[PDB]
Amino acid sequence: DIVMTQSPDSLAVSLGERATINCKSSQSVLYSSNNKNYLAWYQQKPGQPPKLLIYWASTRESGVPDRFSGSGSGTDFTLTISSLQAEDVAVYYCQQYYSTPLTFGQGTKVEIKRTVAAPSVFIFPPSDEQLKSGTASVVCLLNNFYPREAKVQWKVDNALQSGNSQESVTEQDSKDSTYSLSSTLTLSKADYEKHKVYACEVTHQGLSSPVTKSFNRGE
Amino acid sequence: LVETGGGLIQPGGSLRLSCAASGFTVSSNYMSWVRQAPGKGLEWVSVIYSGGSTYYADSVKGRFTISRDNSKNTLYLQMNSLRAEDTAVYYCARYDGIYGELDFWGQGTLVTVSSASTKGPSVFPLAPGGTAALGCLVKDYFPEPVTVSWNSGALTSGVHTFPAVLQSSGLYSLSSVVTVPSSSLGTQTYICNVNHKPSNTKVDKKVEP
Repeated sequence: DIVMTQSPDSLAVSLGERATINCKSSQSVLYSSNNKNYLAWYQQKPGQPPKLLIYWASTRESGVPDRFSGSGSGTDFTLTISSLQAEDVAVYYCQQYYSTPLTFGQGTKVEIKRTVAAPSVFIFPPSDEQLKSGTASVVCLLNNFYPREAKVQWKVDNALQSGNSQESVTEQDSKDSTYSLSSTLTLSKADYEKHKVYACEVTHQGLSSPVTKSFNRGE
Repeated sequence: LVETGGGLIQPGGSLRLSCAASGFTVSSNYMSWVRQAPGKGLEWVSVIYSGGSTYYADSVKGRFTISRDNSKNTLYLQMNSLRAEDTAVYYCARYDGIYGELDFWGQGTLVTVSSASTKGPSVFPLAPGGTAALGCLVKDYFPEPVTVSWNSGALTSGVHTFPAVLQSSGLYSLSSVVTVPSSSLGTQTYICNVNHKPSNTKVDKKVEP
């Protein structure tokens, strides 16, 4: 069982510039009979099957841009993406096909790089019909920001919260290269009906000082 | 290759994945299965050669059996004694040659190995100058996935549909949000179209200010 290790794990480079990804196999995949390496490179977009880019190590599949190219021989390989378009945001894998079992690398995420952008922050109190079912969900939306890292602190009656919130980040937008975050505070009707001030506090590189959005229970 | 068959199944249970290979002939090609666990890398499963020989990955040998009979273009993987580690999107990979294992794909089918019963979502509204935001909270569903559209696919600008968060109760939850002009709130209608197919649930919600 040949092992494919990819380096690095994560990557982000600016538009039109150059991203490069490595792949190392534990045994040579160079077949002497034809002298064409048994290695492939794949692009996988979110929610899509992998798409083959490069077969026999350095041959572009038909319909694939001139900007992707594969290099190397035997054990050490490289995928080079010059002029990183908007459409080129995805995960890339290397795969050998010299000897079954066919084996893959763990993948390398290729992010697009852009100028800092600040989140636009919105707060929604729980809907009336959810309060009917015995629960309150307080949502906080951070819309279109960059970079991905962002600190969201829930404050209830200006008392901090820990443990009772989750979040999820949209994948890097493929048009403006930003991200978005949803943060949900989950409380029982009983525990929600106690406090007055529900505040969502946002810390981000594109904000000079923290931003708060709050509502008073009711209003 | 339209992968079909996948859904919710118990441990020790069994399923067969079908594969309508309409585009090129099944018998004219070498065919395969490759799985991808949610959030993870790719994992080769099995191979059936155009000749007829078969090989398997360590973790699926005996438990899995690949099958093919040239009917109306179809490939099959038979999965028995299913464990939770087998939870994944399963893909049909067409070869382009004998040893030629350049893989070509379709769309994939989701297999969840869980003893739990299907639960459909409840859909609550996220209520809405320059830009106002609004949305839908799609709470307490199992298993994945849910799709959310806005105005039956007419509204796509400003729409963010977040990846599902697994809650402490073990049921999934997600939100879908849209940014719209403030001035067009009490005149234009906003409905999110929530679809949770595993439980045949379809919900449409007016989002009022």
